[PDB]
Amino acid sequence: QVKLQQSGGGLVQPGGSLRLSCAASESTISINTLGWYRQAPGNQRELVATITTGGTTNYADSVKGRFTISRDNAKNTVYLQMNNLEPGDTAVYYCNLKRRDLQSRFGGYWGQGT
Amino acid sequence: QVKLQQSGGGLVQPGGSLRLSCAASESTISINTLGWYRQAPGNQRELVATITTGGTTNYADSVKGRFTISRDNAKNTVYLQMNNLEPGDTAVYYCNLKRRDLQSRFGGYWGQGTQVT
Amino acid sequence: PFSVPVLTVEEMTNSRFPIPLEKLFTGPSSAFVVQPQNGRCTTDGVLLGTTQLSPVNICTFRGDVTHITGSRNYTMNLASQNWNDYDPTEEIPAPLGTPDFVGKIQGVLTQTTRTDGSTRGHKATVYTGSADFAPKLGRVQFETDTDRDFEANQNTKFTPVGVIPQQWVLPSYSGRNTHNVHLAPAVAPTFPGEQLLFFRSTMPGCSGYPNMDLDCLLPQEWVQYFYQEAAPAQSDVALLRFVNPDTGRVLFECKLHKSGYVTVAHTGQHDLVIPPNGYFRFDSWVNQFYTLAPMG
Amino acid sequence: SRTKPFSVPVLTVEEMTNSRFPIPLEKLFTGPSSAFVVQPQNGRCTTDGVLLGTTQLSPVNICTFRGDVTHITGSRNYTMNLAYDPTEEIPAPLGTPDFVGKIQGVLTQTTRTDGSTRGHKATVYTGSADFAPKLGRVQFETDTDRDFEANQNTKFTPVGVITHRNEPQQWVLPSYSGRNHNVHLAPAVAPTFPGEQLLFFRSTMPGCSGYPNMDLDCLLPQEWVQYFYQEAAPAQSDVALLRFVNPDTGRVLFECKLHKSGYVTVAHTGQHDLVIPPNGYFRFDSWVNQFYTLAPMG
Repeated sequence: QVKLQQSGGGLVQPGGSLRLSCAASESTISINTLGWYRQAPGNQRELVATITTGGTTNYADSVKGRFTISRDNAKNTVYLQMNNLEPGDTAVYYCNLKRRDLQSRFGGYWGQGT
Repeated sequence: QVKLQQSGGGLVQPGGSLRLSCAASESTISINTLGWYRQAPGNQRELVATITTGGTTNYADSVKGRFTISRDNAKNTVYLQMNNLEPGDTAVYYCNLKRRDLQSRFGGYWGQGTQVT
Repeated sequence: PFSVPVLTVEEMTNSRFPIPLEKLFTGPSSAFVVQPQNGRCTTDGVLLGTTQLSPVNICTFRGDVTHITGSRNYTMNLASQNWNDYDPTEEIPAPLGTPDFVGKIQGVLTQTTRTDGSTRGHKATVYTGSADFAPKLGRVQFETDTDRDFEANQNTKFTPVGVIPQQWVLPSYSGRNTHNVHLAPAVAPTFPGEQLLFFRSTMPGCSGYPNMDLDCLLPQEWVQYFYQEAAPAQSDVALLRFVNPDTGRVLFECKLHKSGYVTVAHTGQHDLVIPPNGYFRFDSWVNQFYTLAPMG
Repeated sequence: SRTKPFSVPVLTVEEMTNSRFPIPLEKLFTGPSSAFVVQPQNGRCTTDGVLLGTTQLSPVNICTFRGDVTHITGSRNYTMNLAYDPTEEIPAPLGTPDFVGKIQGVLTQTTRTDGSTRGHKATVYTGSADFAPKLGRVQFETDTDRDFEANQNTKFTPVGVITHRNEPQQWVLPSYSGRNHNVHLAPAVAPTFPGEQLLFFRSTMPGCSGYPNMDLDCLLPQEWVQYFYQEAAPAQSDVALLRFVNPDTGRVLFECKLHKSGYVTVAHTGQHDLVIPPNGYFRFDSWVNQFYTLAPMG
């Protein structure tokens, strides 16, 4: 029903910067929540940053201040700018879309991961 | 969901009699209508007899008096006794079940036709 | 293949009254006969009793009215939900959607005149235990607050609201004269240590202190789903699991019998404490002598 | 991965429910829609099972109300506080009436301490200045001044509606926040194919007084909404060709266009009430392109 495409990952060393991009493909563009989560070695998934169609953003206390989420509703594309990346940020980063369908009970749709 | 098995076909000559039987198989026996239809070569399929679990019978005007439908609820089996058979009765006779499910809208459940000559 | 719809308890509708479901209950049922005629359907999609598919057309009444002079009462001759006649030759206990319990149902009687569009609405009640409650014969009686307004040869609807009742007692569908016919069979646990699983709602009350608990054997959505999918029962029991979608953890398991009722492994009355997002999930077909794990 | 096939429930018109009021559907209607704005917020769902506007799954909780009620002194009116996060990106609470008019019904209250029950004739005017469901409160006019207690669980069950046919206007949306705009609305609907019009699933609302306009047209049946939500089959095209078939004979009576956004169109000109067999149903056949010419039906 919904497809998600991630890009822009990689690995930097302390003091570096990166930018993640996620493009969504829906048959009809919906009002949704698009966000970035991350999973670390032997550690469960945790929130990085989420943004809504209206513009409401929620950041995780760990990345508050350094990371910035942005959205384009016309392209249904979300961006995550990560500045001052430090060794505590090495993980696999997933993009997520959540809309008003059945899949919402099970967490929505997910991307590949970087 | 529902299975139907018929028996009793063959050939008679005008003025003869025969008897068809149809046994139904359901996971839970329902309140239904069991019946017989027939289709002649190059002809449309038509009704010959029906009977419900309560006992209400319906006959086609051509077979009234000659044909008799009977039912057994405990065995879930319908019988058709055809007497005084006509050359115009040569056809494929199908057994039919109709209960209160979706399939009923598409004509109910059918068994494998039985040739009557 | 067989399956149940992915829906929480509070998202489904009671099949014996047009109201949302509220909780799950379980208790002994030896002290009463459980034989409801609404919300009955086999797993392969075969409606039983007086059960139909519309979730809004339960306990409703349609037809034409005639005035009982000297009173505020009216007598309605029934029409089917398609506005056709009710045919009592139908091998059903009563017109589909008929109330299947004894009690006083309050609601509104609305009428419209075709020629000019005049419309009227009035407070009405129907007593299912009354001598003049004979739906199988095509006639019911209504207690109204008017003696002048409702006209003849005019379509009239009764929409229910609540009660002012013996939940497990069936009405006399043709009156105090005959017995009821073509009833869906009564259900009971045939396995040791098991109880019935009721989908429980609280009926609205408009007067008095009525007992508002109403339990159904299947949610109306389950009835619609079974009717649509028409999946044949491959066993006597279908193993369901109540699952929390957030964690995936199984709360309990229950047995969906092919005739159309659910059982759990419990002893004593208990209102089940469940997560709000939980749903029933079909897993496999198991035999009748399958021992469920105890239910918390 | 492999696509899940698309399907429509096998149900006749009279077996389904209207998705804008808790009543059964009665007929199929077709007529030009350029003179008015068709923007219902109930019965809105895409073909792959995504609810829009104020559309939910329960067909009983349409135009219903629940909460606690406070008496407006000097009147028979009462104010209900709705049980609600205003932050959800929806136009109004799910199940809110999506038309302007006066809805009659019953207000029933229960007293917890002992189990007392109460019921009274109530009415709600959705076009009223005191109708603010998005803000969490609505107004009912009843027939009592003292009966409903404070902060007791109260339920409004709708029944019907109360110059001839000047009310209710079904194509005029209420102001969910008041008189001083609506948000997150489902898109308006119009046929973008020449010679095509909308096919409405039409019911007759119960009337309780006067000469009301009792026609209520919805774009999708509630059963279709529930089915689309359950199956969640992806739309392989912008429009899906549905054919109205007779189950006994197999004869096709007409075909229509089911758009992925959630509405139906037919090839006709003028107002017309479709004459159909009582056992007819909609059957899905294929996904057709944007240039598909519908065979017109009289």
